[PDB]
Amino acid sequence: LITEMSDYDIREMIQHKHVGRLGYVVDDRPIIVPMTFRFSGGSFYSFTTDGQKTNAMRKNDAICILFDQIESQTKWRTVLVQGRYREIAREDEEEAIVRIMANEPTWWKPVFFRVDIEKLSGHQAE
Amino acid sequence: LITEMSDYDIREMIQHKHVGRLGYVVDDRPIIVPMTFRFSGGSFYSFTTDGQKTNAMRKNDAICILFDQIESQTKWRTVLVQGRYREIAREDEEEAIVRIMANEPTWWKPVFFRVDIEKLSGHQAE
Ligand SMILES: [Cl-]
Ligand SMILES: [Cl-]
Ligand SMILES: [Cl-]
Ligand SMILES: [Cl-]
Repeated sequence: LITEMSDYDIREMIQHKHVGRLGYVVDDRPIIVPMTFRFSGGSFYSFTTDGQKTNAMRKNDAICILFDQIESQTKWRTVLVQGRYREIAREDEEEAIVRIMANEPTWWKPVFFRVDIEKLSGHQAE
Repeated sequence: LITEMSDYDIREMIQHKHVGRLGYVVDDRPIIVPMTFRFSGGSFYSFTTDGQKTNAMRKNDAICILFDQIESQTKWRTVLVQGRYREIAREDEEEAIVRIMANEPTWWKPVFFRVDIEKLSGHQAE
């Protein structure tokens, strides 16, 4: 049985699950890469030192992030964020860095970016 | 430090990591969904009962699968499969089911499919 996750459980997942899997499109083909994200002010913040990822997402800014907690084949939770790559300007990197780090529970030339949310969905199976 | 994974470690991962994250494209936007796969005869076999996934991949058969083993921010292994959705015909479902199940280590209307490999890459960080 697959049901919709409550907003509370979606929120717990996207506040507390550091690692997400980022999807982007190159030449009409999907690529997935694990990244660590911080949800702050309704967007997800991250960075990459991989110029190929940066370039890909500049040319096609339609991206997603999967967060999931998979216990078994029949016990799992998934949250999909669909949105847009928005690259952080040099002038705004210190803001991005503080948003990323400020009051995080866990312990920790990049190009910083955020993911603005166009659709957020969450489901679970018990 | 990010290096290329050996073929042996790539092989260990794609033989033994049941859960992968599937990427596909709808209307130029990426979607990611966790699925369980079996690598057999150079392709990855799976199935879905979700008609929306099936329909999406029929219209754009360019897909990928990420397998990963993430220990920390700096200790991880990733294998990306880029390939094509190839839907299994009714006549071939029993073959698909046996390939999926036959001599698997672990314990376990669908539409069966396989993912034929066009690029396989694997990297790790220590
Ligand atoms: Cl990252
Ligand atoms: Cl910002
Ligand atoms: Cl599955
Ligand atoms: Cl087949």
